[PDB]
Amino acid sequence: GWVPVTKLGRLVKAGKITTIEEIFLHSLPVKEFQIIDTLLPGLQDEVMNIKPVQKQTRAGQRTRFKAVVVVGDSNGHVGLGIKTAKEVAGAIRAGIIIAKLSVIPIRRGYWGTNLGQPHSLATKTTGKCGSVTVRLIPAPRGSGIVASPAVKKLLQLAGVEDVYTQSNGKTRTLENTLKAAFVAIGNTYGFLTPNLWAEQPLPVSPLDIYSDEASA
Amino acid sequence: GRVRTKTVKRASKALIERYYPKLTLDFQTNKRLCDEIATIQSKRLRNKIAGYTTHLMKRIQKGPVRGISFKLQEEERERKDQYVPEVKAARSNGVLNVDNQTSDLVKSLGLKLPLSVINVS
Amino acid sequence: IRRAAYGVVRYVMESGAKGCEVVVSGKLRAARAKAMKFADGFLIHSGQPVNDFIDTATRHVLMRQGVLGIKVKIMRDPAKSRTGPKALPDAVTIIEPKEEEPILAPSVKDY
RNA sequence: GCCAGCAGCCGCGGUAAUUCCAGCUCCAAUAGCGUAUAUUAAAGUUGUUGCAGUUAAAAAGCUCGUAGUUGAACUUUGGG
RNA sequence: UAGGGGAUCGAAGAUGAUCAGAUACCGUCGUAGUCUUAACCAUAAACUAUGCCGACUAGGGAUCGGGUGGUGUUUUUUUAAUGACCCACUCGGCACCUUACGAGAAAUCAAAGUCUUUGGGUUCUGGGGGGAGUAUGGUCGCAAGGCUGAAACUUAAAGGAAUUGACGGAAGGGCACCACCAGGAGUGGAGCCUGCGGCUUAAUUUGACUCAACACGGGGAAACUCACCAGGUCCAGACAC
RNA sequence: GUCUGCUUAAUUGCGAUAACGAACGAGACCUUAACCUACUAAAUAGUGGUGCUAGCAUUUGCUGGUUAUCCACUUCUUAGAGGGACUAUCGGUUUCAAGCCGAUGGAAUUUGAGGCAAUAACAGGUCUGUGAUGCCCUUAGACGUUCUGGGCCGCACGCGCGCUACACUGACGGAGCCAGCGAGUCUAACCUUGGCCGAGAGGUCUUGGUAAUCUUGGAAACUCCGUCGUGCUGGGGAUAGAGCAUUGUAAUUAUUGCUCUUCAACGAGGAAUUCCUAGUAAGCGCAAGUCAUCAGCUUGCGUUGAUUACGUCCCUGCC
Repeated sequence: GWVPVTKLGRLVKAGKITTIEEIFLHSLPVKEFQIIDTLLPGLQDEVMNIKPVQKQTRAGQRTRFKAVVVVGDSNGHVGLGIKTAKEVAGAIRAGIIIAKLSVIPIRRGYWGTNLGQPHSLATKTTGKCGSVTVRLIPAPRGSGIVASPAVKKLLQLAGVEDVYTQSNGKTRTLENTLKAAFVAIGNTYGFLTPNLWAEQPLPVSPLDIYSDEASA
Repeated sequence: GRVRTKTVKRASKALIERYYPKLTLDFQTNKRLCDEIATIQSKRLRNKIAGYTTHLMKRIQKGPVRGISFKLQEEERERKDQYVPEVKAARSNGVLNVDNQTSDLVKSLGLKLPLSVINVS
Repeated sequence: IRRAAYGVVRYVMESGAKGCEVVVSGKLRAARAKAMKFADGFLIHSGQPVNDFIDTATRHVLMRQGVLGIKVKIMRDPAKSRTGPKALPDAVTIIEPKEEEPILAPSVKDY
């Protein structure tokens, strides 16, 4: 075995829910992780940085090995988390999950010249953590993935393909860097352009649409 | 000391839930019984479970003791629950007392007040 | 030495074992010594119960460099056993009584 | 046997030196290798593109000012 | 700098204390100065160690100053009037909490946010550590001094935040008569046992020195034991040439 | 996770908890001391009954002796199996959790006590236990081996661990007169009685014993009955002179002992400073460990056996 928990778990095992875009519409939580295993399988992992700490005991120095993990596919779906642990083999691992509850859309789209098949972002975004400032900017076609090794990485998994970048921003902080960049793409969706204004009209929540299956 | 332990309490506190009824305080009649029920290590351990229990049924009777209820104490709370009869009906002082500034909104809101009220500190 | 020192643990754990921790004292690629510890499952270090449950070993290694020690400590499933005890001294286990039905009136047979 | 000596820097050497002297053995360039000097890239450690200025080295003690430098919007769009 | 003022404190100076020294800490007196007029100097951890203009992001609940509205709270005086008050709202403060979508090396930050998706306006500053904010010149001041500001030489780190393996003669909790009460028998005194300091000596063999050295190497040795000597021997010198 | 709190001999446990459940330690376990009028057996343990019998009574009685006169026993005494206690039972006391008092039954402060004793170590000690052992040195005028003699036992003194005593609550003496841990001879001299010889220390004939079978059931503090009378004694037993013994090739820097006399301090122990909560503190012994001997030490036991708490963090010390 999987097994389940909560009203939200049970549903997706059964399969009364299908896509991840249900879940960001009503904007649910997520506690269990299998919740996006069944759905998105495309998903692939990647390990960025394995560093030792340290919390320094009475005749010694303790250590763990922050990893930090990024996950996703191509299509507008990033995942990110940071679980210290001791020994690697919790530390990555129950990083990989840490990221998976944090899957987050993106909102690939056009530079200009509408054309056919999204390559770049919709708009300018920024992010901030402690020090770093990221100014993602939409670039025309295969221009390129203009940035550090790591950012490239994030941004591949999240296709996305092409976009100018810039930092500030101490980016010997692989960890506070990604923290930030992430908090910007996750924020394309958190920016009214004319093409949304056409008022959409609220569906109905899963939490009492399949209310009975959702319980014993 | 004489100071009790988890393994013990939490073994009597699990027990006391089901078996309040066989249930007693002559503790020498629990001792026997407390084997037919638990699947205990030891003889010493066992004589310290029931010791505690008898420290429950000797205070239970005396009254409502805490964070433990066993389908018998919880049905004397749907039996003790409820009460005052008649419900609130004033005749005796009829007119129901209505600050005397309690006439404006409800002259701007209903139907029948049988009210009590402070002609002006 | 890190890698095997998971066929040790995992080969043991697969074999319906309760727990196994594994000391590796000596010198490593250092000059100043160490030890290293590992593990899986819950493990006791005090009474009988060691006498009876877990067990040791020390297997002297005669590297080049300098000499080691290895130390394994299995733990045994109280159930899988027969050796004396079937639990710890701790474990107190409980029945979920019976499901009875009430009174009627009186009622009797003739045999 | 902390003496010779090596080592651009970290560092070896104080009686079994993976560094010194030397034998064998292997590695790299190879009619060409090393060595020192100067410059370049490396140097987003001079920077307009691209830096840093809460404590790392740095926001003047604070304000006024002649230069310097920037400076709201509005003056024919649309259609044929 | 020159007049006035000169209570109190109080460098300097004197003292008595403490102390191996004490020219310091502790105590008592004490010019000068603290105060003021008039004139200088221009430095400070002059500290939010955070340039100002702006414009935009995310919640709160306080407060000072205004202003607006509520047949709003009392004032009672007859109703008002104001006024204090309550609440609603706002603009401008002086801060604070909470998040972190952001930023950061981090600690933390509604600004240190909108920065590799790198660019709203512009003034100062720094580019390893010292040498040294010195030497020099140039300049402001009466002087103290300021602002300006080298190089030779030397050097592989100096530093920032954070970590528990540890450390403190900092606080807060436990545990034990190898720690005290409640007390008993004492050791330290001697008549004598031994054992470790040491001087002695043919030699006075030898390990062991805060709890972890002191009738302890099971050390209770007349030979021996046996390691100190003062001396006698015999080799119990294989293997090959 | 391994924690504010309450909890314990205890990271020992309830409970509080983005922490869930385990390993080692501790505890469980092993040693011994207690208990079993139930079992299983005993001329290497003891009962009555039985005579044989030796005394006092004579009243049938009372006191014996008997490794067999027989048997019968198995409380006793041994010791195998075994069992048996858990703080039990109410009563309180508390988060009526873990726990803690008290009184009954009970043989019975973790039943008492030891022993095993993780995690990491310390440059603590040790090549003077080694035919465990690195590398230096020694190799016959050896630092290797061995026959002798002395030496580690030498004292104006400094520092610890200890024995007897400052008394009449004791020293001397008759007369009562009591255990437990052991050990032990074999290829040779370990324990020795008994019955003599010696004031004695001993000598010995001879005896048993490879031992619940022998010496071995008789140890001292004490009750007895008193002399000593507040006299540094009749507390103190220092240091001495000889002899006589008993071991040891060697008795000298008398190994010990006896026989009688020399009659040293100290008249309750300063600045210090230990060890201790129950058969516990401490004193009276003895058997072993040395060993040919020489204990004022090491270990182990019992026989008499109480005060004083049964709590704290003032201290130290460490968590």
